[PDB]
Amino acid sequence: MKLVNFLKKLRNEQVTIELKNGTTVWGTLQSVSPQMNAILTDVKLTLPSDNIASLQYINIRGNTIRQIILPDSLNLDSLLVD
Amino acid sequence: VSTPELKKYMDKKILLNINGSRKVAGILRGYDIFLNVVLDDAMEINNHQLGLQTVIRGNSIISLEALDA
Amino acid sequence: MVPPINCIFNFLQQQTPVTIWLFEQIGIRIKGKIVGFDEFMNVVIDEAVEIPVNSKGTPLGKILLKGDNITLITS
Amino acid sequence: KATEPQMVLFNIYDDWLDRISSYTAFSRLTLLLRALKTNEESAKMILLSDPTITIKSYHLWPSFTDEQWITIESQMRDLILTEYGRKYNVNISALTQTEIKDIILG
Amino acid sequence: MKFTPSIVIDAPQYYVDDLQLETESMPSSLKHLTKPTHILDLTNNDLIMIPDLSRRDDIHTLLLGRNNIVEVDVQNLTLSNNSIRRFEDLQRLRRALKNLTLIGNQVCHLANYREHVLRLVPHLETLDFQNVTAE
Amino acid sequence: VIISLRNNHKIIARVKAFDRHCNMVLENVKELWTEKKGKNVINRERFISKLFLRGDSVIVVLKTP
Amino acid sequence: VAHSSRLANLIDYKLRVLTQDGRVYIGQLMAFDKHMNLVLNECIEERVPKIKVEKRVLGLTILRGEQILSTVVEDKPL
Amino acid sequence: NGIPVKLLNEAQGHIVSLELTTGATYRGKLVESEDSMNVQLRDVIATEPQGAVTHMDQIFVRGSQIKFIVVPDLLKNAPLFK
Amino acid sequence: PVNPKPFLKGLVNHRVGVKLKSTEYRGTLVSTDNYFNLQLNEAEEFVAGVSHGTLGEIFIRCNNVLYIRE
Amino acid sequence: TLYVSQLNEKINMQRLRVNLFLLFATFGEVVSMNFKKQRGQAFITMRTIDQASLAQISLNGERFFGKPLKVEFSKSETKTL
RNA sequence: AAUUUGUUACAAUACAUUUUUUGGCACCGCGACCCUCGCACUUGUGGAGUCG
Repeated sequence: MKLVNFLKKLRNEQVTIELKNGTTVWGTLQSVSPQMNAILTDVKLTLPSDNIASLQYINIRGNTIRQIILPDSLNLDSLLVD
Repeated sequence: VSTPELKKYMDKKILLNINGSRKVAGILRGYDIFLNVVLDDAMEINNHQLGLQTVIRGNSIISLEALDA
Repeated sequence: MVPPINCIFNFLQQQTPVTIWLFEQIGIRIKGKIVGFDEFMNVVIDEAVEIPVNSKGTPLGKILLKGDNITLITS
Repeated sequence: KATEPQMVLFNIYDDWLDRISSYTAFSRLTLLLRALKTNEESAKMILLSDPTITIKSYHLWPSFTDEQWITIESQMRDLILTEYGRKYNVNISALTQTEIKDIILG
Repeated sequence: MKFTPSIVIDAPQYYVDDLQLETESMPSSLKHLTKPTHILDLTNNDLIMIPDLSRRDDIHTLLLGRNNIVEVDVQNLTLSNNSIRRFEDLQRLRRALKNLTLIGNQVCHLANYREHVLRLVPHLETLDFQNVTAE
Repeated sequence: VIISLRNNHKIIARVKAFDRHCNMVLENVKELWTEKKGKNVINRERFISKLFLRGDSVIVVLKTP
Repeated sequence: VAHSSRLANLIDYKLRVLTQDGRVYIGQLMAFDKHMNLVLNECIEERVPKIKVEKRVLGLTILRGEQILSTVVEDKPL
Repeated sequence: NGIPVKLLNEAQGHIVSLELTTGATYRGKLVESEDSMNVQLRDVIATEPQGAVTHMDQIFVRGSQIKFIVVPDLLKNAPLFK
Repeated sequence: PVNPKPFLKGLVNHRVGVKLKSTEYRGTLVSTDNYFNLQLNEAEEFVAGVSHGTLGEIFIRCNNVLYIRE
Repeated sequence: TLYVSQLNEKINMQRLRVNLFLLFATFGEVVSMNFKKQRGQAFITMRTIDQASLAQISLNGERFFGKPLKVEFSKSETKTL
């Protein structure tokens, strides 16, 4: 039922994240809240035609995150099980 | 949960600063927990009144700055 | 005190010239007669008329304007 | 979804007989099923890469055009060579064509 | 008493009267501050050269009072009471800087010291607590 | 299926997950927009393998048979 | 910076903070919220006009989470 | 319950500063605050986003449209936190 | 007497048009819910009163809606 | 705390305070208003007392933004102290 | 010459329609002049005139 659960299950994944203001964010999801507040590690902020800015730790808010670009290899059906 | 304590402002003329850099005036007649405002009508800020009484939605209110002290 | 819900009810009972303003939209307004009432600010308003604001008149039918984008009422 | 023993008929070729001869159609069947034996979900991703081309109700394989079926034959074909090189640790650039055609055929 | 990572980690950290770190012969290992300070106070130490910094994007104020600065390898730089002796040694500051203080340095008594700084470091607006004027 | 979005992104993709909020897990993802600083006319689109999506973004989803 | 699990566990760390308007609040997180509102000990709003960093020292600030975009760690404690 | 809310409540009496979404800073004696940051303030100045300032009596503000609130630094000391 | 939800219910399997937060729409209503999300068939996209394209089978998200009309 | 007066009151408040901080940092780890009453003055507070005394003797009459500053020990103890 | 048991307190393990996280998003300062010499805890701080 819940995508929140799925999100929670996705742990330690090196992923890109896309915001409502279009910022591309390359980082390892250490955790996510019940309300989609992403907590990243080894983070890399780039804009959508300008230079890059890297950071160690970023807690991004749930309302901002438009699209979390998932990893390359992932078994989705399995994840979707309760 | 708690009621907006606007009993001080009851039956006084207030500048309801509203969404999109607009304004409203008028004497305060009522309100609720969502901060909707019921007020006896006045102008939109040169100036022109519309309506006899008016009801402003909660979300729309930036501010309700008191004209009278 | 006169609550908003009560006011709305009164308006409905009356069937009077209501002129609604749009949230985050200056240029347009609505003008009609209140028919419906909801728990939220949403209502149905038959014989509505869209208005371009003075910085004329335009054709429009029966409409429910959604509660979230309401701003002003008068009736 | 079958809880009871029964016979069921299916169609491999969808309609491939019009544009494609049974020889080549069964051959591409064998290749596709080899990648389904080996690559699994990636070979699936080659099918579902573009969802705008959908598998029909009666049929099994999603319906492409001739050039699309050819390019799919190229990708799917090359998959077996890639996985060969990965697990067997034998570079493709060291290989003789007889071995490539043998492995792809089997 | 090397400027070390361990040294920086136990150093008084506070909001000054900006985020400032309270601090040695050689400036090194600044990486460990993690670019978290607006100001770094290196007063009363024995540093010889203003050099050895990692990339520090935050750092806007450097208080380097009473050290032994004799050579130079950022908006405010306070170098009062150090050892800069030749006008040419101040040349590296042209590549930075709005508030500059070089008082109590031998270089101060050199003929035309003020005009030299103004022409070679035009980005400075206040020099030695006096307004750089048009004239 | 195709999805219209608040930021002018036509998301042509294969749906995997679904919920109350209309958040979606997406495979075979192909977005469509236009990077363009005026006057200019460019039409751009990128493939992505797997992609999570947030629901406030979604305006209108549609199904092309 | 350390490798934390949550925000709560990294209380009183000096924090960079971004908000929807584009301003950058920097200061020590004194207290968190259910809705990500932040109390900041010594808060400095840093803004960029359309050039170079404009700077304003605020003090003790309650910061609403609606407007908060994302938080980053500026330095260690003390 | 929210500790920021508590702090705000405590700040009652004191001269708080207060910017909105619009970017119109106020400063004034905090008259009343609620769980939703529905602030009232007395003797309050009002800066426009562009620059110009205007004095005003008893402003009300709805927390939805509030951005950030500055409280005096005495409240840092005690005794809400612990 | 006529509330909105019942009106909405009544208007199922009938022509409707929707404006957004802006572009007009036009299609036959399939079904509705408490949240006022929509599902339509024979959707036509009136770009400010200009039918740009006919999409067909669509699902409109509630929060972007402005008003419903025949 | 030292009380300084005879300061050029044309300097903006935040610039005055930042130059004051810079100048006085040389003696040890370190309030100024522009009201009519308080303009041209400042209170500089140091952690160490020896630092305040040294500052007072060494910067008496130091040209700052064009004028010679006059320094003195403050009448009362600073709230922060 | 720490371990177990019981009781009390606190924290952690639910959902979208106005106040937070289902978004209304996207396409005083710088030249001049002159006033004030004042012991504080600060929205801001002299005044005339010119430039932005």
